[PDB]
Amino acid sequence: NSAAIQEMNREVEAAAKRTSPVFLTGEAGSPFETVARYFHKNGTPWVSPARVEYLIDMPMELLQKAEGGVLYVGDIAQYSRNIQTGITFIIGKAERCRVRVIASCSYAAGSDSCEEKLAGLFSESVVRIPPL
Amino acid sequence: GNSAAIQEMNREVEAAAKRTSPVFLTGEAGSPFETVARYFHKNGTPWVSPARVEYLIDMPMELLQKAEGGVLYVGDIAQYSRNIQTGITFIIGKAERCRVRVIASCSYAAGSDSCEEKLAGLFSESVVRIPPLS
Repeated sequence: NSAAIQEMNREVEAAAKRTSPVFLTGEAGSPFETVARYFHKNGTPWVSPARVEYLIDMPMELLQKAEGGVLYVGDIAQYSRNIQTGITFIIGKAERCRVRVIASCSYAAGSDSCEEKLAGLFSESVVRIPPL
Repeated sequence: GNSAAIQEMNREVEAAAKRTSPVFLTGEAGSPFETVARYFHKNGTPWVSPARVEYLIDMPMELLQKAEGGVLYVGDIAQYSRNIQTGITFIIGKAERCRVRVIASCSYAAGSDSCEEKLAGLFSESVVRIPPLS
């Protein structure tokens, strides 16, 4: 309903149009799962690992379970660099397996560097050239 | 050369040097985009740049072939049409398997004044920000 919710809903419409990962960001305690679910289509898989270690131990099993659906990897704010690297492996295979990868990243209220974690999962690099 | 804003810029360059995915350079009109893009060039590998912008939609495989093991520098996208931008996306999606690294720039009017819509269109994910509730 809000004006902030309006803009957000614009970001989810732009996202709806693609097959690449969606990254949800917001304050600790945000409704991450309900927004992630806006990308779920009825009668397709919605897979979320029962345990975090599954992201590195059984990435292929999760991609298979999730075929034509979504692999929701959860909130990365407290994931180790290892799991983060696991997610990158899953990201680079998901298209082929026809899985859409969704991740969240929560941060402390008061906008407290999810950005370092997200930049590592993003599939490109940005370098900003200052004025001379 | 030297300053504190550069120092950071060079942080962004080093983090980028560590990867095979695209690199996107952003900065004001008249930035040395090409000299910075060239920091990712390794000696003896191809440095390929389309002589014509339309080559990006007309002959994407030819450019990827020329650039194998090197870089395809696609140029400054600030005034590229939606079509060309979609051409770059097609090229981005094949570059890895062809062992080509894609580099793009986007320039904006001085000041620091929607490069962001072009770039986010060539970015290989989407970000949705959930505002505070309660």
